[PDB]
Amino acid sequence: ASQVRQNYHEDCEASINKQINMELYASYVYLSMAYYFERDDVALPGFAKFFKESSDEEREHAQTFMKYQNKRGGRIVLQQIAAPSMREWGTGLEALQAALDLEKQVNQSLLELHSTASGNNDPHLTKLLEDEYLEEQVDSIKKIGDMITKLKRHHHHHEYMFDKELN
Amino acid sequence: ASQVRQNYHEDCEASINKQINMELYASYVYLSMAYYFERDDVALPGFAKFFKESSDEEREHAQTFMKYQNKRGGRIVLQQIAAPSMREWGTGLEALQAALDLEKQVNQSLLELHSTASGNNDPHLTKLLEDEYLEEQVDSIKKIGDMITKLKRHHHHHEYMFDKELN
Amino acid sequence: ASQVRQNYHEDCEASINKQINMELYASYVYLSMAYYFERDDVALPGFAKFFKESSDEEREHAQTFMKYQNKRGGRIVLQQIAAPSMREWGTGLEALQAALDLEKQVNQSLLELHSTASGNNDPHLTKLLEDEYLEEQVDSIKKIGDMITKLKRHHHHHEYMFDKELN
Amino acid sequence: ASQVRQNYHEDCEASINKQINMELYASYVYLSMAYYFERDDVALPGFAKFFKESSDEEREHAQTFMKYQNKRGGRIVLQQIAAPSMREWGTGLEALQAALDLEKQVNQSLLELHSTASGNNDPHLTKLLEDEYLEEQVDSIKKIGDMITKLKRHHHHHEYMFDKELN
Amino acid sequence: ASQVRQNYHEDCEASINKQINMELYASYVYLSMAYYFERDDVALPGFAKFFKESSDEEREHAQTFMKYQNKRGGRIVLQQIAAPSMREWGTGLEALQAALDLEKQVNQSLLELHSTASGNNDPHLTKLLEDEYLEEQVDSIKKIGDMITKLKRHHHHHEYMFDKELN
Amino acid sequence: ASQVRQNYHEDCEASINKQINMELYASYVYLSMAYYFERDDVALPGFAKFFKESSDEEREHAQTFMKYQNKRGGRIVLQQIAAPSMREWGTGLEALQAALDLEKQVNQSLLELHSTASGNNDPHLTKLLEDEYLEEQVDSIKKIGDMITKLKRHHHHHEYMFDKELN
Ligand SMILES: [Fe+3]
Ligand SMILES: [Fe+3]
Ligand SMILES: [Fe+3]
Ligand SMILES: [Fe+3]
Ligand SMILES: [Fe+3]
Ligand SMILES: [Fe+3]
Ligand code: NI
Ligand code: NI
Ligand code: NI
Ligand code: NI
Ligand code: NI
Repeated sequence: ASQVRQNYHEDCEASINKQINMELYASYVYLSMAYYFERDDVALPGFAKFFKESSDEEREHAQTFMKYQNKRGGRIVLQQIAAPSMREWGTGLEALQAALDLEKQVNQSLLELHSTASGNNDPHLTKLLEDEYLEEQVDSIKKIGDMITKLKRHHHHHEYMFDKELN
Repeated sequence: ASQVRQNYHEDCEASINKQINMELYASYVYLSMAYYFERDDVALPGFAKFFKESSDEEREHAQTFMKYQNKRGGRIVLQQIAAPSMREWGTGLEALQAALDLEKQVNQSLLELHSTASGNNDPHLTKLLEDEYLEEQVDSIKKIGDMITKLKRHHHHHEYMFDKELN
Repeated sequence: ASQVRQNYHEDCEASINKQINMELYASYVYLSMAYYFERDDVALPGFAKFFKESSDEEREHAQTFMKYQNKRGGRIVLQQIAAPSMREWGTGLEALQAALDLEKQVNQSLLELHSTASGNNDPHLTKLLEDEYLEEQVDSIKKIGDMITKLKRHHHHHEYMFDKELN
Repeated sequence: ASQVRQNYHEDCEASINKQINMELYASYVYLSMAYYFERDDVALPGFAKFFKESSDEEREHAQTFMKYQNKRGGRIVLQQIAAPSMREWGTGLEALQAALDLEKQVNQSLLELHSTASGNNDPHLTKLLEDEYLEEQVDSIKKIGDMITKLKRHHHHHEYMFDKELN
Repeated sequence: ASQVRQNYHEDCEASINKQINMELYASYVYLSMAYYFERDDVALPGFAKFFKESSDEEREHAQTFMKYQNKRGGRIVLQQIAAPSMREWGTGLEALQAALDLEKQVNQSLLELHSTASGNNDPHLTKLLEDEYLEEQVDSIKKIGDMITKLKRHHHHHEYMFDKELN
Repeated sequence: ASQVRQNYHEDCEASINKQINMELYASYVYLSMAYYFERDDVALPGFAKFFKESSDEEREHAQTFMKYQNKRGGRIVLQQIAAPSMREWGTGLEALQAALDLEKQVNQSLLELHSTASGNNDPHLTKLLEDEYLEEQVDSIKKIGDMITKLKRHHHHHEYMFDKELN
């Protein structure tokens, strides 16, 4: 097949492609939140900046996978990008909680993919998953947990303040 | 309705969401091309750079329409980003010609959107389109226009030289 | 008539004079709000500074219409500038809702002046309105919208904190 | 009344409000003059700049009195600003001659305001009038008088050259 | 036709070619004027510089339309440029008065070109005319009108001094 | 006649006017070639830039003859400037061969104008031609000669590579 392919189980190839789809999806969800917090009846510019940056991050995570698909000799197969789970994410706190669930869903995929790599004996791919994904994931789950706990005090005045620290 | 809405027809609100979806789809297609030209058996960096920047432009375009939705009081309704036409894009000349076609398609939409805004008497929305999309569209079409003319000379040696000046 | 006059219908020359008055009127309201929020039983330097900038901007928007009148061969007719009806504006939130209302009035007049310009096939005047008035108006309307949503969060303690991040 | 008021007779307070209104009227006259001298059938940029500056001067003198009213514990009451006498100011020499009489008019009211101030033994407010208003007024009257004798000389050629160093 | 053409009615295309030819004719007239004012029996370097600049201005306006014709997919067809009316332009005031009528002439054709553009629903080409041609034209007509009234005053001494600050 | 005129035969004054036309004609050909090589079905920015510089240079060579006419006491007579016969110039190689032919025409006229100058014992005019025209002409002719020999090497692929080293 490919002149570069060496020790790349087609099960791993297919899991990178499905994982490329998910980072684009999470990129799309954070892009909804980012601009939801810029509506004139929401106006939380800190939550908007926080989710814009995550939307760009997740789109970079998908591109690192695409670069990797080629490095190892696989063929990128892009599926559809599902519409985000909501249109209106509610308060900042509700927004963060969907992100916390969404971050952990990506973690359970990334940990399943690492299990696929470890089983087909791919150390290059376990190296990629640990150094460029599993670390960032556990870090961004922790950052949000801190945020969620800080934002739980009901109050709208308390949220406008915590917003000022995200800017 | 929202506090800020004035002279903003609901037909226009709905076209701007249609347009956000086309812009994001166009960004998806140029991301497909971009990394298709980074495959080991394609190996054209100059082309891959061009479609990477095109895919950022289109993503930048769709965000300016989302800022616009919120600017006017409209409400972003995000839909599914369909998967690209193809997964393999051919020679650079075939991808260029595919880019020219998608650029002229998006231009039809932007000109259709303009007539919808003239019809409803939204001069703020026609000024958005004239100053930020129709100029970028016509310019981009002519740039792709020239590139197809320089790249039609057969040879793959001509493609590799031309590639080295996109780079 | 005028050596420079060309394609300038008299119903546009008169809408520009009425508009120069209206801009001078809005300038006068923001001036009254500006020093109202500097009284010692009010003491809101962020609101005061905001409405001070807005008086200045609404004055310069009047002087741009006067430069334009002279530029086309028109003849400026200045009339009396009304005092605001109610100079006791209340809280910063009640003053902003009056700002939003007034900012939407001026937009309405500026849009009519444009429909007057388009019906007389004056592409110079429709361009003056699109660039220098309709854009600032929708922006100002959206920025005030955000402020009101933020400010209604009730408490004077919220207004004080909101005021400090307006300075 | 107020918690800052001390030795601020209400006849003083009333005749600051009156003076605010006069200063804004003068700002209006000079602004009328300023843009008159930019008519294409007048075309003296020196006088235009001169009166455009006096318009700013006088609007600032109004705000200094508005600041003073709050600083003392009186309440600002703004009034309708009258439209200027003319909206066609004639030659440059006539316009100066009008301005001289308006600056002599504003001087008379500032001396009356001072008389009211002393009779009521308000040394704070006579210092304000002497340092901020009465002294601008005499050099302003002397500057305008110097210009009038410089310009007396008939000729449009001599007004064109005077206008060159006013610029 | 072309591979870039989209929404470019051929009546627009024809009346850009016509306009190219008009702009080059104006470049020629002002160039005639420019070097006339350097005859040793005329000797006004201010007017020479002024029209020598307008000659450059207008030649650039031609090339912007030639660029526009290629950008849109029409074909440039150049025509013989007519010789100027005079080759002896008289006094400075007469030359301005000729220029005013030529700039008013070029304005009439640009508005017609705009009318053709809108009737055909080409928003790309009306934006071009408004941002690049119609607005240069009004200040140009206003600049030339200001000069004419400044120069009306008989005297060769007064033309010699006007000429000094045109330089 | 003229206060400055001295040793300027009328048959030289007329050859200079005919030459000012011819230079304006050559300027017009290079302008047409310049934007011809910018059409999207041609796409040669090196040739376009070359012939753009050559239009500009042939225009300034016209303005130097006009300065000279005035310098000697002559009287500029401007006539119509012909359009090129064929604006579809073909390949860059066919356009250059037409450039060489035209550049040799102007040399021929410039040499005749010199023989006219020498026969009338006008050492000023023969010096103007030797320094400012005959030198640039032989240089331009030789530079184009080199280009043609290089360009005829047939292939469009050679022309594209040649064009890039002309930019
Ligand atoms: Fe991720
Ligand atoms: Fe786009
Ligand atoms: Fe305004
Ligand atoms: Fe004053
Ligand atoms: Fe022009
Ligand atoms: Fe030449
Ligand atoms: Ni608090
Ligand atoms: Ni509480
Ligand atoms: Ni005299
Ligand atoms: Ni004199
Ligand atoms: Ni070969």
